[PDB]
Amino acid sequence: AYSIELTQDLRAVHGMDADAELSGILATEIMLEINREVVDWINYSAQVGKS
Amino acid sequence: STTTNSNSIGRPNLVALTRATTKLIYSDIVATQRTNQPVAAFYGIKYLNPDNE
Repeated sequence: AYSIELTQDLRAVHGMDADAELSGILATEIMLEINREVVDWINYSAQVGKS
Repeated sequence: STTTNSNSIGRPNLVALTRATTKLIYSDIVATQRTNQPVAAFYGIKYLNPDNE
């Protein structure tokens, strides 16, 4: 939910693509979380060692 | 006697359309230079005296 007045600002001042930056942080966030999930089902589901 | 009372008119001829809009003067009245960034800084540069006027 990025503003339509943002992209024009951010295309002009920073040259960055606005949209393609959010699609950058959403696509990365889900694949970071889905990846933080399985590592957290390994450490959740792992027996206690040295016992 | 068939007259124009019998005949029935199908459609009007469209003739002329009119949209009312002012002669618009923002082009002549004001000095315009496009801005490439959301904030626009006009310098103005003053040639002073030693008395600053």
